[PDB]
Amino acid sequence: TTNYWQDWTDGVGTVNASNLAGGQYSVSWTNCGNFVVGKGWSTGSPSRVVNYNAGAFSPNGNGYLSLYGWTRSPLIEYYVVDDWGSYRPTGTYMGTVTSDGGTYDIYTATRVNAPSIDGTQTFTQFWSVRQSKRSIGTNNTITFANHVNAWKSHGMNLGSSWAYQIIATEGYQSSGYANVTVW
Repeated sequence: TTNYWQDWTDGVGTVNASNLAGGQYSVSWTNCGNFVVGKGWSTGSPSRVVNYNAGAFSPNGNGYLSLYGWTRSPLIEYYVVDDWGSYRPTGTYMGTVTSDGGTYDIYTATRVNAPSIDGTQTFTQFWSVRQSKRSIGTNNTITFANHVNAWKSHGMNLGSSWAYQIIATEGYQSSGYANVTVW
């Protein structure tokens, strides 16, 4: 089961997040800045099989629902995006990976002197973004090892030092409503 609860916001606008029982959380937001809220594990693993059921995911504007986490050395922010609102995230195309019923475009991107888990840093993002939005309200699996191994094939090697790893609701200058259970 999950061991970790993440409730990060940049403080802009209103973001209310609830650490519910077990692997369940909710978040409502109105005119946010940036936030990342979710449940998962304080130490990520490249072979974790993650399951979730989003009882609701209704961004009004830009929001993502993703497997999400960080590694250090090097500093990498990574995503497996299953759902999004008005904006599909993209970067530099590297290939695709097919896993758990979805086909995902793989992207890289550099973030230069940008906010990170260590303040202002230059770091890299590894993205798997589903080509279509996954169904909401269903029990959904993310077999993360498939993404890790697809990324490796394109030289997107994750750092050796693992930080947290969560199914995350992320908003950018938007409003919305999400309720998600993770296991």
